[PDB]
Amino acid sequence: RWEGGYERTWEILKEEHHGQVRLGMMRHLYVVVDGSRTMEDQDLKPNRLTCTLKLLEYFVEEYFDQNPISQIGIIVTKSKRAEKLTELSGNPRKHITSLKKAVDMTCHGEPSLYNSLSIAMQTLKHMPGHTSREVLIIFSSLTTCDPSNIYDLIKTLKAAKIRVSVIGLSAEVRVCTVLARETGGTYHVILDESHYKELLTHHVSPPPASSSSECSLIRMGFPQHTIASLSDQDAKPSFSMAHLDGNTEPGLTLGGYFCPQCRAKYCELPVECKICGLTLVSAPHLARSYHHLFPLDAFQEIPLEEYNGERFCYGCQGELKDQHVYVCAVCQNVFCVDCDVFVHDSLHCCPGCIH
Amino acid sequence: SPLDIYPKILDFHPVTMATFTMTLARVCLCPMIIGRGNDQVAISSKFETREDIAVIRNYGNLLLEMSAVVPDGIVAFFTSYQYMESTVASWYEQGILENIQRNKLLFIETQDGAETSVALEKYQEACENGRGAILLSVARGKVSEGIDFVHHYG
Amino acid sequence: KVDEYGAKDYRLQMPLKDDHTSRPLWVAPDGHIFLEAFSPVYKYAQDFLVAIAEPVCRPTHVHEYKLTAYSLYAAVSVGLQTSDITEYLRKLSKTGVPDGIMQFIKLCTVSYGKVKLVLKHNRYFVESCHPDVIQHLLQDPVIRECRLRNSEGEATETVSFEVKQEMIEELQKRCIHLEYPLLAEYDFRNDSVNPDINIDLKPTAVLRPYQEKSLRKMFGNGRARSGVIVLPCGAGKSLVGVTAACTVRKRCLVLGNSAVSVEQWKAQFKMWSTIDDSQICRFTSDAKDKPIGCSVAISTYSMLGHTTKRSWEAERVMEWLKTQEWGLMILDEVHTIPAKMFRRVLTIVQAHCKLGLTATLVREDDKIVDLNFLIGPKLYEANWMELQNNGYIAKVQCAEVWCPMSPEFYREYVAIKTKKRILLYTMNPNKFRACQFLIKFHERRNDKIIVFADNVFALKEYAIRLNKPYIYGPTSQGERMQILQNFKHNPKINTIFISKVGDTSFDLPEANVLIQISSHGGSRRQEAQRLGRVLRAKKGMVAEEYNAFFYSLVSQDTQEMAYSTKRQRFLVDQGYSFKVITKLAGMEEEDLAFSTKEEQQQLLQKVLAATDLD
Amino acid sequence: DELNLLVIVVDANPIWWGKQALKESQFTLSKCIDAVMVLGNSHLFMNRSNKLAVIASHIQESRFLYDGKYELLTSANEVIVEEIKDLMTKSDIKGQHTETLLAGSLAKALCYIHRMNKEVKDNQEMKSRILVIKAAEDSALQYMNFMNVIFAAQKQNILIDACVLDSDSGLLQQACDITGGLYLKVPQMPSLLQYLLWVFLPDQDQRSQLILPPPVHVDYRAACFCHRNLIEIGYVCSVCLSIFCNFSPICTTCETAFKIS
Ligand SMILES: [Zn+2]
Ligand SMILES: [Zn+2]
Ligand SMILES: [Zn+2]
Ligand SMILES: [Zn+2]
Repeated sequence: RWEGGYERTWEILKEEHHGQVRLGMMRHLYVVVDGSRTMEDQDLKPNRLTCTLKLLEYFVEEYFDQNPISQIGIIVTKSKRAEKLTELSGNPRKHITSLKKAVDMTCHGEPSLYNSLSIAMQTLKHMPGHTSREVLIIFSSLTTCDPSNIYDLIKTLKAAKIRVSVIGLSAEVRVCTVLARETGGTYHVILDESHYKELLTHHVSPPPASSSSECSLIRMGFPQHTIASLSDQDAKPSFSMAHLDGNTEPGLTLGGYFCPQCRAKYCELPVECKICGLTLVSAPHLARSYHHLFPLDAFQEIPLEEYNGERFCYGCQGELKDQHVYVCAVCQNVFCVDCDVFVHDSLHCCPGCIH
Repeated sequence: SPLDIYPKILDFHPVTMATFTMTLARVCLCPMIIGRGNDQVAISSKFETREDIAVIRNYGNLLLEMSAVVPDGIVAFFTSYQYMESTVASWYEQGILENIQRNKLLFIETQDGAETSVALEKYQEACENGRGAILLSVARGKVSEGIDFVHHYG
Repeated sequence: KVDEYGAKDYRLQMPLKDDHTSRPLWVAPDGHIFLEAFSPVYKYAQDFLVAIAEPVCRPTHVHEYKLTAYSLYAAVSVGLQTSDITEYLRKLSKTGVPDGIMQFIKLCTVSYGKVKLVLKHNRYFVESCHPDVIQHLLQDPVIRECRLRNSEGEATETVSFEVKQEMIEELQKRCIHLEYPLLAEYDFRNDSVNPDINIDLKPTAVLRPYQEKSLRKMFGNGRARSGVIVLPCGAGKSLVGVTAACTVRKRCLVLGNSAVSVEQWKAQFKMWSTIDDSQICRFTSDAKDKPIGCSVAISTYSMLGHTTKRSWEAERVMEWLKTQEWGLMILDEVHTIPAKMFRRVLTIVQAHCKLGLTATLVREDDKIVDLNFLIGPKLYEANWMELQNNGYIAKVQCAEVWCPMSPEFYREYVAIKTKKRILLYTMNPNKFRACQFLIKFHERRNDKIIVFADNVFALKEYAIRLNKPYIYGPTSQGERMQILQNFKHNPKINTIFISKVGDTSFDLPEANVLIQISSHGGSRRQEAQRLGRVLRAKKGMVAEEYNAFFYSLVSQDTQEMAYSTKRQRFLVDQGYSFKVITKLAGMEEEDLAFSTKEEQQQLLQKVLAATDLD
Repeated sequence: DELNLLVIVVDANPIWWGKQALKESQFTLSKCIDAVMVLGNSHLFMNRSNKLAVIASHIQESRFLYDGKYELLTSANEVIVEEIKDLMTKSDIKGQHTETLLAGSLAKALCYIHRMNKEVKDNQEMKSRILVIKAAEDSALQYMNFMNVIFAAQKQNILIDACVLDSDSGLLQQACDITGGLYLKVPQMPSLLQYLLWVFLPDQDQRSQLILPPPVHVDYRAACFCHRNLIEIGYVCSVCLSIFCNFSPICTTCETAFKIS
């Protein structure tokens, strides 16, 4: 009955560090990726699968950058089955290649969290107690099929002291919430792609060590890059043990890295020696996680008008024109917003404190 | 909601009649009204319009989307048992109900409380076992009387 | 004033004001108005210009509308006065409004709403509150002949007078010459002579915003007013007609081109209207129903325009119709009305409100100005690109595929200067191979293929060679319906050849691939209408900007090029673009007909066998 | 769009140059400053898009340095000449600290690079490299901060080139190895400028086609904390990552007893 009259004339009118606590020095991380029909949804452009795997590659990059002594295993739960997409190792290149291959996969079926968790538990059953057992699960669909009781698996994980953290995509799941809370992990929910990146970056950082965490004196070796010269009579080219693992013919390299314990030859580091089990590392790899030992505390924020001092940043000599000034606790220097952000995020050290 | 009807019904004068408004630091409730279907069909539950197949299909589509989106706990209250049974039969004939069952498991109460109690127990166990469970009851059935929901149930 | 470059120097008469960005309108004194779609005030200006101006061009950015006396009268019938419109123009015109444009509006607005025509007791009365103009109209000898007089020859005497029904149309042309257009106002609620009809709107009916807006424009002040509405094919035009009929609820008459359209309308009313089926009758030559109790009638122009002797029952139906007073009448494909026989139907039928619905209005015979008085001003015409963006209609992907002529064909093409030359370029073997490749491509793509070919012989030859169903002149109705239903459902059949009959003689099942081979010769309205009818919105490809595919096979260097360019004029005016494609990738890999030269030579023999007689 | 920034860090230890002046050798600090200024002038000379950032690393603190001659180059040089004389005239040794504040200057350089990169137009890409010249002895305590600087630079993918004059520093060797930068000791200090031009001036992409001296082998031995002696295989703490040659039941650094049955 709206047909009586209609006019728009009036519309035409003029107008987060914890305390000094022990963390996960040794990490055995397994990533669980759902492969159900819900992964084809376009919640994150273009779809969940592509954005999720790109963020996974970035996460692996950052995780290996900050945790040289960690390990990564990739599991995809598809069609109510669990498939170990990538073997547990420390190579970023293999993980990136596997993720790129999995980018063009097919998402079908339903997730089977029980089977994936069972596979992870079996894999991490034989790991040493001092090494931390961490599991990350990406849950797209809100429902899963389990051939057996999952609470028994929860008890098994609790007895094995395995930490599991889940980042759901649509909404919170009570069973996953209980699992994460009991295993000591953290449960989160994706708000957007930026929040996804934030959660992944937060999970890159080592988790605090619980009271049950062991403290054992592990022995490690640090070989040099033994390079042989063909002019020398002592130049023995030999195929890399890791390169023997592959189908392509291994490269006969003149020198490389030899195990100090059993003279095992490897072209890639830091990798634990396969023969004697010794972990062959390098000094920068150990020092790569030192910043976690001494986190950089947040500086005091005082606006420029309230700060009666130098108008030049101590970090970049830039004239302080920003509305906020960040002053250190120790040396009480002057840093602009950009320098303060970079120091806290990446540098983790104050220039005056060094001075 | 009406503070004055009860003194009239019970024929007495309560000394104090105060309603305690709820203050939330976090908005835990999202009451929404959806009277327009996917095809913009006017949604109603009048007995004249209860037999409309279009409203049945709109309800089926809404239920399917809710199961595909909302978490495991789903409860749907109809107006009468006979209308609910007719709608369920229509959905089964339409074939939408199969997709709804694929998304989340389906549970429907009946007249007998004993079998209804077993159905409710199965629904709660499915909700606690991570598999989506959907309950279909009537506003005057036993569910609205003495059945309470935990956060993951409601 | 004209510059040496051909542009008319309007700088002197258009004093610019500094409100450039805020004001989005340019008002040229020629009557053309330009609007920028990127302006933040586009929507308000668009709505304002729709009522007051007739659209000319609606491309992506800069839209051009035109001002006509008919547009001004339509705006007045909406209920907008001169002052508000002028103020809004000034608030939107970048420069000063020319006085001649202002004077033109002043002249038109005052003369509007003066003369009123009322049909009561099968008598037409011309009335006005100003007898001075009425007395002045008595002077016209044409009016004197048109004005009803006594049987003795004496003319009859708020004062009105009866008018001869058979002289109405000639009077209407005289009103423009008298500069006093008729006012087609209907007592939507005040009618008492014609009883209502128990017909309502079923809840399944939904009115899209543009549909409701057009209906509200039609129903000025709550009163139904005769007019013309342009709706793209597949925009629920039949739904709009059913909605208007339900709204008026008075005696409703609908006219269609063929009985197929009649059946479509009957199904629509059964689909949306609440009227009883017993009150619905079709005045068709095959399916006959008694006019008694027929609350809503659906008929065809030929049945009413059958000047030759009809059936005795048809005589009774015509007598009942003449006796019956029609509050509302509905006309489809208004572009067909300017024909004399169909125009006579308007005189035959006594109806109060007459609304015409169609997809196009560009008659190649330019017989549309007189049509403004046959029915009324164009009430509304939706933006096709806007409905594309809104997702109401499929976004058509249009291509012009150039097929070089075979030199032997081309030599004969130059040889013939007569009408026989059509068969030369309409039967290009290279065009045949291109069509075969496209058909294979879309069948592998699993799409519905509709091949439009005006020439009967060419269509039959193509269909027989490709072993596909063909539709032509006779097209026995049972076989036609059988083939259509096979096409809709049977996956084995997805390529249908349809001759000229596919425009309006029957409904076209929804498809996605439309290939046009043969042209009428420049029927820019007919082929555009048929294209719009063929392609409709398809689910699944909604997100993509190209969900509908249309291809026109044009013989290069032929007179077909000029015809294609003239034809696509209207579609370009509608913002539709046509990309020219010469080289078809994948043809060389595929094996197609007429691969060898003598095959094309044999086809040339076959075509030349069809001489000028055929 | 190639915005190439060439960061120059100078070992401005007064002790080493004072001793060299006492030696009355062919090379002096003035020659080093002139060579640095010439290198920066050539860097800005190669392309307008190229930018220069020069910071002087003195023991007291780190100073941001920046007639037939180019006017802008003349102004920049006179600015730099003003800065170095200003520092040297006020260069007062007050304390027993001798190691150069190497890490702090690098941190300031990284912060400046980050600031400029934020100011870089998004239509252009900013390749950044840092050149450091080593004259005096290396610093011991700055090891943790030096490693942090290396990690941050590798995260931001900034090449770091170290130039040795007299004293070799394995820390600089490892820094150039990790960062991919070029490390070399110049024996003829007066010829030093050419080594900057022949090696350090060309960009890494240019260096690819060019034939370059082979990289020096770099070692990564580890010293056990209880005696700071290099070893092959050692026992690493699982808590504070301390290295112990002899098996211990209790860690000395994090004060944690090892729970071994
Ligand atoms: Zn070994
Ligand atoms: Zn700064
Ligand atoms: Zn500080
Ligand atoms: Zn320790």
